[PDB]
Amino acid sequence: NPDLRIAQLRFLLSLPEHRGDAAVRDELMAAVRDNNMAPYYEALCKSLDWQIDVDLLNKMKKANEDELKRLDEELEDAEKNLGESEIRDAMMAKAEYLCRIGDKEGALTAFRKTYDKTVALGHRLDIVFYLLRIGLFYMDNDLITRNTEKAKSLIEEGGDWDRRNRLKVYQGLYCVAIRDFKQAAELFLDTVSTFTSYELMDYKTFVTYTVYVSMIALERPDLREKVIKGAEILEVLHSLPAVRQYLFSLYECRYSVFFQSLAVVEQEMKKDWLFAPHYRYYVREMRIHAYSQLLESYRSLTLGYMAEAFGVGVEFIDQELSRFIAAGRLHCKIDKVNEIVETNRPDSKNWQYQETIKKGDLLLNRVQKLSRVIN
Amino acid sequence: QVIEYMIV
Amino acid sequence: GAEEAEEVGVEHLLRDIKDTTVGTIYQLQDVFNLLPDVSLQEFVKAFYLKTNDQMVVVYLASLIRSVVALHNLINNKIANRDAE
Amino acid sequence: VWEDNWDDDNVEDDFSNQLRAELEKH
Amino acid sequence: VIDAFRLINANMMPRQTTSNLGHLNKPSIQALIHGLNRHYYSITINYRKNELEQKMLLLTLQDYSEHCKHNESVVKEMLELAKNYNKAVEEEDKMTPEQLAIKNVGKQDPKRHLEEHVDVLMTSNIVQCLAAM
Amino acid sequence: YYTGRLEYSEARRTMTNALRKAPQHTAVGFKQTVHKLLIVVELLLGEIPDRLQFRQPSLKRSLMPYFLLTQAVRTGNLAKFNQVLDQFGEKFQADIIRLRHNVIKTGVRMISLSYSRISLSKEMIDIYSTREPQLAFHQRISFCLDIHNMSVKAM
Amino acid sequence: KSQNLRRLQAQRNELNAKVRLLREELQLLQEQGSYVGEVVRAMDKKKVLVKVHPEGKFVVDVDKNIDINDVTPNCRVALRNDSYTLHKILPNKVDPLVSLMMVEKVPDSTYEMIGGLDKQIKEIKEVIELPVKHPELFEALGIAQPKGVLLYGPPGTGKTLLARAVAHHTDCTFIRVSGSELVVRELFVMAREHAPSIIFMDEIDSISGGDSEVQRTMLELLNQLTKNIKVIMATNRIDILDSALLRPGRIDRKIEFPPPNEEARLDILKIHSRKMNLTRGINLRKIAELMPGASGAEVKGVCTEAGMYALRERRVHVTQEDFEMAVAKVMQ
Amino acid sequence: FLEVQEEYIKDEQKNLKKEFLHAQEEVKRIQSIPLVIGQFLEAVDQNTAIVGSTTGSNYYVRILSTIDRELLKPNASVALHKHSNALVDVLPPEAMLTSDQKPDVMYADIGGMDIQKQEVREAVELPLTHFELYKQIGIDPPRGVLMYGPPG
Ligand SMILES: Nc1ncnc2c1ncn2[C@@H]1O[C@H](COP(=O)(O)OP(=O)(O)O)[C@@H](O)[C@H]1O
Repeated sequence: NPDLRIAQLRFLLSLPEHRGDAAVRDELMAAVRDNNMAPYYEALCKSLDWQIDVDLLNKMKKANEDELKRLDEELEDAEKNLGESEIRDAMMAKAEYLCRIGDKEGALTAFRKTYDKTVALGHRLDIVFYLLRIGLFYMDNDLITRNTEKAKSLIEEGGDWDRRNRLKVYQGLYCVAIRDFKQAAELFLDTVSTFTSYELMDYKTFVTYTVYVSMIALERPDLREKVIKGAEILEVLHSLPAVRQYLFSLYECRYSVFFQSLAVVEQEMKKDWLFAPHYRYYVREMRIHAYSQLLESYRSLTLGYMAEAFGVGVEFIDQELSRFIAAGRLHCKIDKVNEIVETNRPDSKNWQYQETIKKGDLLLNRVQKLSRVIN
Repeated sequence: QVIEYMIV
Repeated sequence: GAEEAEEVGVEHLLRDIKDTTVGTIYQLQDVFNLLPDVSLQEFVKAFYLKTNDQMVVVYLASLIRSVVALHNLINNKIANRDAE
Repeated sequence: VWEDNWDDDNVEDDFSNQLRAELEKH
Repeated sequence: VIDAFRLINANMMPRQTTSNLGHLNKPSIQALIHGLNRHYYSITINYRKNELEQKMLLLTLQDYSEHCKHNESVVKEMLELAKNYNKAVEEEDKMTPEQLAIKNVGKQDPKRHLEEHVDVLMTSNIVQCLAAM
Repeated sequence: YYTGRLEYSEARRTMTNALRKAPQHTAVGFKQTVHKLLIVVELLLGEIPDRLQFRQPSLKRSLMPYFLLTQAVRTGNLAKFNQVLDQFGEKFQADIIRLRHNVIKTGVRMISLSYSRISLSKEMIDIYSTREPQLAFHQRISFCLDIHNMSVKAM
Repeated sequence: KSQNLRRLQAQRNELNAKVRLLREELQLLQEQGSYVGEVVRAMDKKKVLVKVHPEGKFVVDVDKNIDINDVTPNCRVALRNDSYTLHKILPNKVDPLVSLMMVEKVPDSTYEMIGGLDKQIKEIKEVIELPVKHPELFEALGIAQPKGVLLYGPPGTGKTLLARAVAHHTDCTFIRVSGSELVVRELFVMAREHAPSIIFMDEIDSISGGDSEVQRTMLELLNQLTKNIKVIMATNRIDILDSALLRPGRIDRKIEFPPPNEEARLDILKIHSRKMNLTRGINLRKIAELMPGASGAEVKGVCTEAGMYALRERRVHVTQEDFEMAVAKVMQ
Repeated sequence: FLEVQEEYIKDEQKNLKKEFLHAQEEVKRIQSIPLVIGQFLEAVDQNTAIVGSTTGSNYYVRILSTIDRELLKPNASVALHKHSNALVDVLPPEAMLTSDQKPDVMYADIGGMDIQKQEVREAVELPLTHFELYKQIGIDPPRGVLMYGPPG
């Protein structure tokens, strides 16, 4: 099932000297030494990594022509007494095998080839999962979205809601990579997760991904109780105490350990390949949601009690909160006249206005990009 | 804005 | 009035120039009791606001009809483009 | 991505600012 | 429908007319009617009127609930009717022929609905509001 | 665009009129400096983050200095805008108070400690409104649709 | 100015054409309405032999722009507005079998979701698409023709669904003559027209000469017989039927359906459990634990009843125990 | 001289709009008492169809332009013109009674019947009220309900 943790390894190796060689190097070449697969694993090492030596590469290409050569005579064998289920499965030799080649033609032009001569929807969304899931490995967003609108074609009897949840996990795992943190948590949250022994779910990851994707967009009063007093996730983060003490350090206001808990997440931001403005934006919105949670209950916030939030003192809160009100996303202001921060709340009536100036402009601009002669 | 307030 | 059920003998009789074009001391003492309003604190703010909100509505709209009008543009351009 | 981030100027993040924060206090 | 007639009970035995008057070579040409037109022979109906008669024949509501609850209404159908317009432009972009199966007589009607909705408010949420000014 | 090559009131409408005709035109000269120069002038008026950095990967046309000065104003201090200016020095387009203007949009609070610190009629503060304040922006899109009619006069 | 003026000519002429066919439209609708009807097709100079809807016959003409050559029988379209002469063609209007397929809508589309039968599908695909899509090795192997398959098994478990599924992987057709309610020998013509076809039967003894009569009645025409039609008979027991069918080989294939064992019932209960939501983990074996004599249906029934037993508490996830009270309910 | 007939075209566009929106009005005489009604079935093209009159047969028609092609469902009761049979206007569903509050025995004095009462309560009125919980688990509402009772 291309491609597994080798996606994360392919990230971690090409990640800079934050992480290079030395024992992410062997587990990568445990697959490269395994699966005998030339057409990506030379394009893998091309990226500032490794060159010829050809030492693995010869019997790698040789077993590639062994399996690739022997699969062809089932495509030419499946006419004696072998129907379209067997030309089908011969194209599954070419399809699973030429999908773990990791080529975007060897898999991609085989799947539309097996989209012809095709039995019903034990296939039509079996492959469009299996095409979507390697599209995650190659992050080609057009392939993902076209597999969504090809994958909303489940009206079989398709009200197969242990296969909607496979697609719902795929939507959550993709929409966390395209900033849509609203769609990610609930989809994840209301899923439970199970996909052929959770092999793409790769759990020891999933419920964690939920409980540190939630507090971006899942609203702090509403379903955060459904996070906390929801008896489906609390017992499986019981074995995961780090994200647990990341979770109950917001609603319990013990923030001298919460910034500690968020500094952990900024060290396990390194792992996931949906990476860079996701963790910088993520720490930004954990940070801003943490400060806005504190000062909203008070009409006046003193310097000593805001210093009590960790123990950072003054200038951390001063420069940082001045950057936040420079962004204007809280309502506070660094009233150093007394060193007591004031907070009323102008509501979200203005939120819209400010939102829609930019929004409106962008929308018209798109049309302004089109509605000239170029049509 | 009564002067300011093409659609037809 | 309205001339119900017999406007057939009116709409035949509404030729040249057509309906539109079709195809196109005590009382006066109590008059000025309800006139004066320039007091913009409250009322002024309210009036400002409503206008803004309704203006927005129009902006929202004057947009989706521009989009569907543009859809008619690409329909006509691909039509006469295929008539080449 | 494709929702405009800052990612500009700022020195190493809440891990290191956490580190010199608690170290500078203590 | 007005028409007078003659006594052509008998006398099958002048009026240049500019060629037989026109519109009685176009009646509802039906046999029992035209067989009646052998006796009938309608001619014209003139009309008079005067300017006087002609000429003779020729606000608010603001946030009661009114302005809100007809822009709280119609923008919701712009939401999900524009979702069905999304489904229309996505769907008919490819595999479309024969005038969209005759304009979807069935499941009428996507897109035009949006145009109608747009038309309804822009004659209302401006104009009398304009007179508010 | 050549008319775009002082005033800042209409450099962005001539930026919309400018950034039209280049499917694949040149690699030096005509295609290159129109985009990056005009968005630099779009920061000479003072327009900051959210059209800048994700709009960069379309061109990527040698892409060092002008973007560096855009975040050098997006932060807004003279200390490292110095080394943007003097250490580069060849960036050209020679033709300071604007990155001062950014940080003092905040204030400490408002007055700033009895009219004195450094960082380095609608009683509301300017949020939104239902009168003259938001009306200007409103009649923006209306104008746009009216100007977009031109579409109906083309078939 | 003249070019723009001719653009205005295009606008004015377009609106003037709109008012053309609106004005002669309001005088136009005073004319007649064409009839409509199926026919038995023509023989001669013009010709039709129609049968119109209310009273079913006439012989009419055909207009110059109709090209009487393609208008084939049982393809209803007419226009003999008043004098009785054709104009054009209309929607074919679903021929005969389209009727007894959509009507007896009994046959439910099925494909490959058969709950753990692989020897059975190997043997039926051995004798239902090899004699259709590869006849070449049968006319060189010396085999005459395989035709006619008897599906004997318990009520449930393989019927109306295996013969459905391998009828439509092959895209053959699936004619069912189960029942004779509303209308033998005429069905053969339809099957012949379809070219390739599959005829299916009925199995009633309990859940004198019922349908073995028609069975042979079409094996008599089928034996000497425009060749790729394959009758299928499902019965509950092989011993209950006629001794005339006991005539090897009259039934070239006697496929056997057993009641499902442990793992095949975790396969069928795996699929019917793949119809709905469950939870983070089921481990479906304990339900299959008491599978003992089960039935195909006996699995769809308990999975729907487990869904309803999750529905009774207004709950949106089918837990473990709703299965246990489903299969612990249905032991009746 | 080509400025002369330039003033012609603007006046003709305006006046053809005058009698054009006046000209969608003369078609509304064909819909007039009394017109036979007979249900609409399959649409075949532009302004013609094969409407099914109530006087026996279905037969082919042409439908006018003023009616929109919107409400013409394949069982839409639609009116025809007497002596012509041209389609004129779609209709509200005129047909049976809604049975406003007429039958009266309680579900509490039904006596004994519990499992059948919760099966019919389960599969009839519950999927009409809680129509979406079936669309939150997966099992469809059963379409019909067949009740065989002997002897009743
Ligand atoms: N192996 C199986 N796979 C899938 N469905 C089965 C299986 N066995 C029985 N069924 C169920 O039986 C039903 C089809 O009825 P069928 O088996 O044709 O009746 P009979 O048992 O009388 O032949 C389907 O609803 C199906 O779920």
